[PDB]
Amino acid sequence: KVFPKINVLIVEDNVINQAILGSFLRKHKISYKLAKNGQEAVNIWKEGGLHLIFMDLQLPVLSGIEAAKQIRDFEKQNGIGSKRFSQAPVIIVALTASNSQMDKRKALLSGCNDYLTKPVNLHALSKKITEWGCMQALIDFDSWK
Amino acid sequence: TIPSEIINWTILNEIISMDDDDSDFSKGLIIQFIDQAQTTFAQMQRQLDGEKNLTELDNLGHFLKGSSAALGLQRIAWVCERIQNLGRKMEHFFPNKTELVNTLSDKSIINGINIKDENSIYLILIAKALNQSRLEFKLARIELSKYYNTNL
Repeated sequence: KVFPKINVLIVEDNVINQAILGSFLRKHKISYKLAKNGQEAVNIWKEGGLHLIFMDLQLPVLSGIEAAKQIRDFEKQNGIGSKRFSQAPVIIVALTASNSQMDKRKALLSGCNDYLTKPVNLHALSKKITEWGCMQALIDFDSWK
Repeated sequence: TIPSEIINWTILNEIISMDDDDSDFSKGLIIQFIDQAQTTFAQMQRQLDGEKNLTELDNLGHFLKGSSAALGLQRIAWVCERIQNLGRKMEHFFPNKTELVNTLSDKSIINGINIKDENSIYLILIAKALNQSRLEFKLARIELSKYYNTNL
């Protein structure tokens, strides 16, 4: 199938988990960066260009929850949410521990758009990239359809 | 309960499905995991015989669980979760080896030999579970060696 040309950031505390998700993005020619913890994810996001972030909630230095809240707060300060083109907010897909509603609300209340349970399913990882990425690359693309 | 199979091929086959372009990519991850599990086991053993920090044993079990689960190594990730909860004082019993090796669907596998304070009870369970991790780690290496047709 056709994948959108978006920039992705995957944030996990294990290099083996980073190589698995990175292999899928590399196979489909998706530009991406790697982050070790939440503080790196915030710093990498400040560099701009990101469209979709797959971030684990539990991270060594700064948790993915606080990193997501820190990104959403920085977006509001810069007016994110013609004189200057409207920069769309970055999509954040949380990597949760289980499929419980508590793990889901903790991600939604922290500013994440979606959620994926660990271990990350590569087929589910693909569907999240097309559902969210194609809405940022195409106009009026209804992924809920 | 601990899974009956050593390898969850549903998770691992989609990783092997990416070996078409990057040849021997999944084998590289397995080799990279063996080095990570041996290092993680040594760091767990270093804390049991040395300075005891249940929060670190909690984090060491969490670290190896995320990689072993993503590679389909269910039983290794299951014991890592047990060590994870034992360090958090959430569990108070870890079954013996003979009880855990009886859960294997195919029983032709086990044809070899298996080698005070407020935290003393849990450290024994973690030391007992870390040794169970060594058996599950060896069984996974034997199972993955047969698939890849290479020694480990």
